[PDB]
Formats: sequence, C-alpha cells, structure tokens
Amino acid sequence: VVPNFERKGILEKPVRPQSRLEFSYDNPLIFKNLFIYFKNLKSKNILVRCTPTEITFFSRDQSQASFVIATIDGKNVNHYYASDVFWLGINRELVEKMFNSIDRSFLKITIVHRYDKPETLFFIFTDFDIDKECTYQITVSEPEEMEKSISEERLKNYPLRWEFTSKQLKKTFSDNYTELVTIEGDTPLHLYFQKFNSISYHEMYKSSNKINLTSTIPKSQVFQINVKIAHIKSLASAMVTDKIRILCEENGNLIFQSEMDALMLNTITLNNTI
Amino acid sequence: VVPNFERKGILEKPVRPQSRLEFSYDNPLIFKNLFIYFKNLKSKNILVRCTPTEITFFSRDQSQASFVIATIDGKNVNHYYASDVFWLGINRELVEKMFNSIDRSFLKITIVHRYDKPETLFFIFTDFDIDKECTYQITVSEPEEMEKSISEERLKNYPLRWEFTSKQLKKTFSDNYTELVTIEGDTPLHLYFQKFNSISYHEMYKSSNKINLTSTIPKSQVFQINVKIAHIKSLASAMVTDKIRILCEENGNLIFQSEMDALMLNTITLNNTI
Amino acid sequence: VVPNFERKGILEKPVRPQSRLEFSYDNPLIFKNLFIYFKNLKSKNILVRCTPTEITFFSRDQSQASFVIATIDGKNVNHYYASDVFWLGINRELVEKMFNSIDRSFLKITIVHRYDKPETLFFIFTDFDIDKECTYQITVSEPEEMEKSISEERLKNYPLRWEFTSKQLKKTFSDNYTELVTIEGDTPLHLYFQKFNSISYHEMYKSSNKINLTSTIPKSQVFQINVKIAHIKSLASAMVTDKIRILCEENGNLIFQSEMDALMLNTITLNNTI
Amino acid sequence: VVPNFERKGILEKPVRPQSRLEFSYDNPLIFKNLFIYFKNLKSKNILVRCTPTEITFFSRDQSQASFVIATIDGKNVNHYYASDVFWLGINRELVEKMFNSIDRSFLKITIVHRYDKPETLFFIFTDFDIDKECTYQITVSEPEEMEKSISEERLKNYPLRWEFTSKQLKKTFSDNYTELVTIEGDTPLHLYFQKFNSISYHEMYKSSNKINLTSTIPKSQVFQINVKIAHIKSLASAMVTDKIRILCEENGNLIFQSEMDALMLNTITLNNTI
Repeated sequence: VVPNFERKGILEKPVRPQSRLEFSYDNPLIFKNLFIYFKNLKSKNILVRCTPTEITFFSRDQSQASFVIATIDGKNVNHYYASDVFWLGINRELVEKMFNSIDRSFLKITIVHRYDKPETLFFIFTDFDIDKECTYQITVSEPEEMEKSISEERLKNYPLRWEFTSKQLKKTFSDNYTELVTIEGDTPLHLYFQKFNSISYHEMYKSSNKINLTSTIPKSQVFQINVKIAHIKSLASAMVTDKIRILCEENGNLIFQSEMDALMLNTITLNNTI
Repeated sequence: VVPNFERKGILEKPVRPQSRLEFSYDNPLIFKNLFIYFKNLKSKNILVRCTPTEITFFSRDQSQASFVIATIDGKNVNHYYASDVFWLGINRELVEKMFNSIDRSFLKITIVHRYDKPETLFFIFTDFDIDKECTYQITVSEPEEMEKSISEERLKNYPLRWEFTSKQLKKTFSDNYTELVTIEGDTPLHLYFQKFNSISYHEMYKSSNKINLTSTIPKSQVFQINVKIAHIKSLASAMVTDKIRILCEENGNLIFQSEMDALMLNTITLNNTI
Repeated sequence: VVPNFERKGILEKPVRPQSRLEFSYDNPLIFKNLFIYFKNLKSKNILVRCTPTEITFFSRDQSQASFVIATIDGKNVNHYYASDVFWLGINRELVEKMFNSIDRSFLKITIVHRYDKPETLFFIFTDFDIDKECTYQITVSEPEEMEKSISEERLKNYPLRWEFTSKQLKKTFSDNYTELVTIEGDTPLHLYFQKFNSISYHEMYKSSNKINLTSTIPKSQVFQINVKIAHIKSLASAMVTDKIRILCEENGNLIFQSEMDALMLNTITLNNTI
Repeated sequence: VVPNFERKGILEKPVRPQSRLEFSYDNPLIFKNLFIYFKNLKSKNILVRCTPTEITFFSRDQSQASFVIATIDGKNVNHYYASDVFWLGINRELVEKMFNSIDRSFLKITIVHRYDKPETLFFIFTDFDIDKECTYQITVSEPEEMEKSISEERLKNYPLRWEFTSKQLKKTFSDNYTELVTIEGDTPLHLYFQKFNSISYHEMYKSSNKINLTSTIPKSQVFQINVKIAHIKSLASAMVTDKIRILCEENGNLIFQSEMDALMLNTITLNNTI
C-alpha cells in the first residue's frame, strides 16, 4: 500500500490552528540517517531552529573540532508551516531509539509543535497498510558557537572544492599529524601526509573532472593548507552518505557537504582548534 | 505414503469396549504446539477434562496472571469417543519430550484411556511409511480457578474485539507499567503507554476493518481500560500461532483467542490480579 | 583418468614369487570405512587371518561386549593370492592415519606380505593421474575369543531377522536398562523399553516386508528376548553403513550384519556378558 | 578503465634525466606476491641489485638454510632504465603494508631511484579510473652469502629435474629427519622418508612426463641424495605460486624455481647446512 503524496511546500496557514510548527515529509529515513550521524559524532544535545522557511538542526561533535548544520527547506517537503522563528533543544539519547526504529516501510514522518504544549515535540509515523498512526511525545527545552552559518552563506565562495565518495575518502585516510592540501591553471590536486611507519605518502589528482573539482585560484598564486588528519578521519568514519563535497579556504577552513534528499548536511571544521 | 483419513466425529461406541476415552486426529502438530505454549508459560501441571463432546486442557501460567483453556471438540476430529465426564492430571515436563518429538512426518495421533488402567494415558503415533505404531504410556493422576469457562461462554459478548498478528502485537509491545486501551460510532482504537525512557507513546487505529475490529459500544459512551503491560508482553512472547483475537471487557478483563485447527486456544487474563 | 580394472579373483600363483599374500581391490574406501568402525568401537589391535580363499579382520570392541568379523572373499576382488593359512596382528592407531588418508580419488589398494619380511605388511596406493605408487611399510606381529565364527556359519539359521537403516535404528534408540524383543504366523514385531523419565515405550512393526523381516518361528511358539540397550546403542552410534540386518537367537544372541562391497561386516553380541 | 600499456623494454635514456633507475610494469601483483614470499620466509632485509639489464632482489630466509634470488629482466617489462650497477637495502617490514595494499585494480607500478635522493626509493601506483598517482617514499640504505648466483647460471646443468604443483608438494610432505631422492634410462623417481609414527613411506613416479621430469644421468650410474625434510616443508608452506621446478645436484644441492610473470623466483638450498 503505497499512496502518492502531494508535495505542497510552505503553507500560509496550518491545518491545526494551534500549531506553531507543522512539518511532514515522505522520506523519513533522512531523519534516521541524520541521527546516526549525530550518534557517530557523539553529539549530546541537538539544537533546533524553526523558521517560516526552514528547519535547522545544530550541534558540535563531541571533540568540538566540528560543527554540524543540517537544513531542510520547507519548499522541498510535503507540508511545512512555521509561525515564526523559535528554538528547541532535543537530548539525542532520548530520541535515538525512535529515530532508529524508522525503516523502509515508514512512508511518512510528521513533526508538530503546539503553542499550548511548549515543552513537547510530537513525532508522528503512519503505517498505511493498516492505517495506524504512531505518535511519540518527545520532551524538549528552549535554550535561546553562534554564527558559523556565515561560513556557508550563498556568497562565501571557496577557492578550492572537489568531491570524494565515502570509499575514496576512507581509502585515502587509511593509515597523529597533519595532511597538506595543495593545488597551484592546470590543477593537479596534491595531498600529502605520513602513512604507516613515517613513510611520506603523496596523492596527485591529474584530472579535475573525475573528482568534480573546481578552482577559482588565480593562475600562478599558490594555495596550500595544513589541516589535522585526526579530525578528517573521524568525519570520514562518521559519514552516512555516499558522497561529500569538500570545500577549502586559504586559512585552512574546511566545509564538508552531503545531501540526502531534502536534507542538506553541512559539517564545518575551521582551522582555529587547539 | 500419505493415506486419506476419514473424519468420523463422535461415535456412539468405542472400537475397544474397554476404552473410557478414544481420540484420534490427523494433525498431531496441534499437540506439539499446544505443549510449546504450556512450556513457554511454564505451566507445571496440565489438567484434562474429557466429555462425550470434547476434550479440554486447563492450566494457569506460572505467574498465575493468566489461565489457558484449550478445547478440541470431538465433532472436528477423525475419531472421538468418551464414555462420560472425567478428569486427569498430566505433569508437563513428563510429556514434553514426547510432544516435542512430533514433526511434519507424523500423520496421526491417537489417545486412549482405559477403565482398567486408570493411571495411564496412552499416546499412539503411527508411521505409515513402514507401518510401525509407537506407543507411550504416560502416567496420569485424577485431581477431581474453577469456572473461568464462563468468561468464554457463547453468550459473554464483549464490547470491543480486534485481531493482531504475532508480528503486530510484538511490534506494539516492544519497549513496568500499564497500557490504556480506549475507543469511543467512528472507532479509532487508541492504545497508549510509556515507551523507552518515559516517552509517552500512542497508537491510533483509524480503520477498524484492517484489524478486523468489531464494537458493540453504544454511540457516545466511552470505553477505557487500564491493563498491566507485563502480562500482555509475556503472552505475546509465548504465542505459537500467527494470529490472536483480542476481546476486552469494561472492567479490564481480557480474552486472547487463537485457533490452530480443531484446537481452540483461549487465554484469559482477568483484571483482578495483584 | 579412470582405468578399467579387471577382476581376476583367486589366482593359482602370485605375480611376485616371494609373496605369501597378494591382495588388490578397486574400492579402497571399504578399508577406510572398516577402520573408522574399528576406531569408533575403540578396538586396539586388529587381528588378521589370511587364507587361500579369504582375508578376515577380527577384534573385540573396547567394552568386550561385541566382536567384529570383517571378511573379504578373494573371489570378489581384483587380485587375490594367499599361499596358506597365516595370522598377523595390526596395531590400529599405527594404521589409522594411512587408512583415513584414502579418499574417492584412490582407485586401487594393494596389500602384499612377503616371506622374507615376516614383520611387514605392505600397503600400496596408486594415483593414476600421474602414475605414482605410494607405499606404506606397516610393521605387524604374529599372535598365533576363538571361534565366534561358528555363530555366523552358513547353517546357524536364526529364527528372527529384519533390517533397519542407520536412521531407523538411531531413532528407535534415541533415549541404563534392557529392551525386549518379542514376536509370536502373523508377525507383529514388538520392541519395548523405557524411554525418558521411566516412560514405557513400545514399537510395533505391523508389516514384515517393509523392514524385510523373516521368521522361522513355529506358528504359536513365543519368541522373546531381553538384551542390554547400552550395547545396542553403541553399535548404532558406530555404524559406517546405511543398513544393518539384525539376526536374533532365542537365548538373546544378536548378530548385526552390514555389507559394504566385497566386505561383509559382522558384529556379534552374544547374551553372555556380565 | 583499462588502458593498453606499451611494452618498451630497456631504454637508452630515462624519461627524467636525474633517474639512476626507472622501472615500470603492468602486473604489480608480482611485487605483492614476491613480498608475501619474503614475509613467509621471515626475511628481514631485502637487498636489491640494479643493473642496465635487470633488477634482482636477494635474501636468506630466517633459518639461513635457503637463499632467494628474484630477478626481473628489463627486456620483459613496460619501461626499464638503469644507469649502472648499484645496490640498495630495503627493510621488509617497512614496505610490507604498501606491497600488501596492491590488489587486482592496480594496473601499474613504477619504481624510481634518483641520484639526488640516494636514500630514497620511490614507488608509484596509478589508479586510472580517476587518474590519481599515489607515491610512497621508501627510505633505503646502501650495503655494498655472495655468489650463489653461480648455482643458477645458464650453464650449471643439473642431472635431475622435475615439476610439482603446490598441491602435490604439500601432499607428499604432509607428515625431524631426511628424505632420500633417488633415480637410476627408465627413470622411476623414488622418494622415501618416514611418515607418522616411524612408518617407512615410499613414492615412486613411474611416468617422467606427467611430472615433466628430465634426467641427464648416465644410463647405469646411480643418483641418490639425502636432504633435510624440514627445509623442504618450510619452502612448500611458503610458496606463492602454483608450480615449482625442482632441480637436484649429486652433492644434495637443491634449486627451486617458480615463475610469476616477468619475475623469476629462485630458491637455493645447498647441502652445506648444519
């Protein structure tokens, strides 16, 4: 029993007049996978920002080296209404079982937040074989760094970007130091680090199009950064997607970008960590 | 070698003039599965009532929260005679191996009780590939609560009933408290309890026909019961059938009903247990 | 590379004039299986009698309840010569590895005993893919009860015999006492013993032809024997064949008979064991 | 993406004017398997001799009973240049992971040694699906018995040679002593030793052509050698190829010869070891 689900996008009014937030989507596995990623990074509390145009989940990883911004725009889901801008806090372990219980048989997820129950976030999963709606009442808080969202504004245009598959990235970083990323016109991308037993190891990408690399680096100006390999390896081990887009800045800042469906998964790792 | 077995039903006389009870049936696995159920409930002694029209096996589970009545009517088996009404006691561990030794190759089970051997119950299994009859002499006692059979008389007409599969019931009750069953005309069946980590969880059945639900509850009168979830979960873990029919009473009484073939398996869980 | 092997039988002269015994056969697995049987019975020394017409291997099992006579007649093998009647002793553990090394690729086994090497028994296995002959020099002794061979002479004609498969015999004896074998004209074969937890158990074979049973018991004279079930169960666990013929005597004596190919495997269990 | 690789052989000049050695080959698995063999023999340091015509890897096994000479001639690879005769030392554990990381997806291996980096040996592996070159900088030494290469000159013409598969050799030597190899015209090859429990065991090869045996032994002169079976068994357990050619000398010297592709793998075991 697979119904066809209309995609309505942002609505001007909610279906229930008491809803501060109404969300529904026909791919609930994005939420299961989002929360596997949070578990792998050992994020303890997930902060949520709801807005008339999108819902955003935020957390540092446990090491605090990296920050995750997961955004779902309302125009890309089946049903989205949010009255205004508000914030919620969700303890990750509390919702872990629920999100893990989703499988490929769940055809829908609905999330409701009502003015008259400000400490509750309702998650609704419908099974359409027998028409049973299953609801979880997840207690949430309001917590009122800050803006790393600037790093991923439409305009912050990074000079060096490419794409790895989960396989490629985990092969590269297979064997307590840094890895140098260096480029250049003709752009051989160079990656160098020390592998097992202090052996100097070098990868050279001769074809920018096979790894979908783009560069805005001026012809003869060199780009070289030194980033810590332990942070990269942990982000690789934690991936839930098949592909990441890596974006690099001259001061060493790194943005990892994965897309699931309506979900845009951004992981920022700035070079300011001691 | 599969013979065709005539179904004769209740006979007016036995084949052996000394038989107080003669039973035979062409689906011996019902007895294997009946006795797996008794083992799962850890019933220690199985009491038997034989009657000119049916044979009934009785026992409490080990917790005493539930009572099992398993009935096989003589009109539905291959061969049935009983001289009068009498009672026997069978120690479950004593017959456990025998009943577990049945498999899909057994085409017949015969049970004989003779006046001149009042402490013996004969079980006969025939293998028709080589025409060997194998007989067990099971020592039995006569023990002379009482009538919970009233709860399942033809007339005790419960206002709320539905059907779950083994899968559905075990999914519902997957994660030390009670579960509220509530209904209402339009009947959304509501089930609510606390799941992992004190999360309020709610199942709502919008289609009465997909779970084969029937209700005799008057239009606007509410039906709500509170029953202990530990007793339900143990009955679910113990099921040997694929489907149960759940019947509910306004005072919280519950009757679970499974059918194997000629065997009707009833499990009663009244709301009087402290 | 499978050659065709001529079956010559008993020859009047050996190929090598110094051979006291020359044997060869195109089914060496009979020897592997014979020696698995000896290992299962934990026979320590295997005695061998060689004769112008046949070779015989003899041993008690470790319990001494049973005696094994394994005979290979020279007329049924590819090549057989024996000068006269002589005896050899073979330590079983010494040859166990060799006999276990045979597999379905061995197409031939040759055994040679020469006058000038009276403490040596030569075993020769040929691999015809590359034409390599592999030879083992097995040191043997000469040891010069006695005649249980009388029990299995052509004339000792037992009143009750039948056949079980390995499966049937192991099912019958599946669960420290005796088993009664009883018969009778119309011959229902009856077997009775105590199964698990002192339950009296009875098997009745209504069709003599499905178990290939023959009886020479006079019409109305009863035949009943009591034999120890532990000895039977050990012979069943030790079988290397798919079928045994059971032969019974009125004093309780039992002969088990299996055939491999040219090998006749007899196991005698007389009722004189305390 | 499988390109076609030109085989150019020895070049008169290198592609990079600073190369003392340039090697490349389109079967990098020969190097993986060469280094599995060295690991199995527990060779600690691998010595390398580079020459305008070939590259040679040398090491004793850990027991020092055997010496390995692995030669790759430049005329048989895709690209080979060497300026002169020079020697390098490679610690085996240091390169073990790298060589083990090769799989059937590697289509190329390049090895470069440059005058201006005399302590470095560069290994380059190219992945042609995405055009990434991966390079390892392996630190090497220069170490400046000696000539066992004489044993395998074109002219040292051994009187007895044959071929075993890995399977055959490991079956022969399946079960602290010596094994005698003896021959003779008509050449039955005889092999004799003591197998399990002091049993004299003899293999006789009646067909010289099925094991590809050649002999230059004069008609009636006997050839017999006694070699230690422990050294043979260890070389068998260590094989990485499917076939070895065994060459024998009258003083007991043994040469084992395997070919991978361009790699000739020679293992010498002279009879001078105490």
